[PDB]
Amino acid sequence: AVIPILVIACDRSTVRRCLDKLLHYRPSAELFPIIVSQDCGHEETAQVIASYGSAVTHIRQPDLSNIAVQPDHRKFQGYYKIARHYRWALGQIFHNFNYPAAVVVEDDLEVAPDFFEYFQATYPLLKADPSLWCVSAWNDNGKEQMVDSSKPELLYRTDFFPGLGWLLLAELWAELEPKWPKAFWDDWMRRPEQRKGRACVRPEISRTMTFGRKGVSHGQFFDQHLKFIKLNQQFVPFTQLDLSYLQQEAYDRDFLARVYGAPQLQVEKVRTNDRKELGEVRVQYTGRDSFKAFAKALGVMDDLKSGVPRAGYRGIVTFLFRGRRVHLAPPQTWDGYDPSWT
Ligand SMILES: CC(=O)N[C@@H]1[C@@H](O)[C@H](O)[C@@H](CO)O[C@@H]1CP(=O)(O)OP(=O)(O)OC[C@H]1O[C@@H](n2ccc(=O)[nH]c2=O)[C@H](O)[C@@H]1O
Ligand SMILES: [Mn+2]
Repeated sequence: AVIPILVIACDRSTVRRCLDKLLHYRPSAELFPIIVSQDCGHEETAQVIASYGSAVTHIRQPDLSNIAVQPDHRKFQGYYKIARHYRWALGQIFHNFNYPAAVVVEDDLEVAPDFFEYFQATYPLLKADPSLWCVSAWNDNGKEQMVDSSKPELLYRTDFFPGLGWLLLAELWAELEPKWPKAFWDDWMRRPEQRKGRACVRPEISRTMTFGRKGVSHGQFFDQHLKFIKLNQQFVPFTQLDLSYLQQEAYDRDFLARVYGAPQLQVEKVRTNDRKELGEVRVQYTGRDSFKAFAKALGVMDDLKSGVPRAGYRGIVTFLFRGRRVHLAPPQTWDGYDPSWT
């Protein structure tokens, strides 16, 4: 199966950093053709992409007109342009080139040495399990002190769509295109009407890292969070590993049994590093306020999209804190997300 890498670009010449790493690590030009879709028309960026010659296929979004935004969105024209470009580019991949799947990579992402190996290994899982709707290279809680460097091979399921280096099947584009939004496509994906209870595979250590401090947005989120996401540098031969543990049946039984079988500790004890003999614990939250309070106390992301926490799975956020494995989890009676948890 051929899995193209669709690179989304606009007006940053640093797309060079992105393409250099993709081309350096690519194991096969035939199995992983690179298609660079460029919006905007920025001449210098176009010349940079063109300089790679036949190593990539350069396509150009055709409609460079301004978009009529709704009354609440005067400040957000750029987000409307991002959504328009995604719809056109994905249409080229799935309707024109007619590929079976694709890995979407924004121009300000640097990939890890095992980026291709990771997607090659997980594609069959995505094809076989309809409860999965994507595979992502991104760990939303992937800061250095929050991940286990001794387990670069460990993967998880997450209900929180991460994007930022992600694989989708042509089958999913068939479902999304007819209702593609005018703006904020990532948060639109995160809504239950789109997600329909499906999960993505995500890693313990991220296979992408963004360097786009300057972009469409204000550098706030980048400066406070994104810049700290660690890029994996230890090559893991995922295609040689047994990933059967990620199938829904196995995961929902074993991973959940692991989380709820682990000893419970009060957040304060985890914070101060008490009871260190307990290498894996559960910190229970019971409502929106306690979730946010406990997430912040332990240094993890505390925002929610449609009621789902960053990297959460059945409400559980899993990470490392001062060397200890911690599962910030709801009571075992959990039965669905509440979008009102904002
Ligand atoms: C870290 C993070 O979560 N970033 C997400 C991004 O993944 C997502 O797609 C976007 C959806 O609203 O929200 C932010 C944007 P954010 O990450 O803040 O901003 P940017 O990198 O500038 O833009 C995202 C992508 O859109 C492209 N672009 C930009 C301007 C334009 O007119 N046309 C165009 O196609 C860029 O080349 C880039 O590939
Ligand atoms: Mn960006």
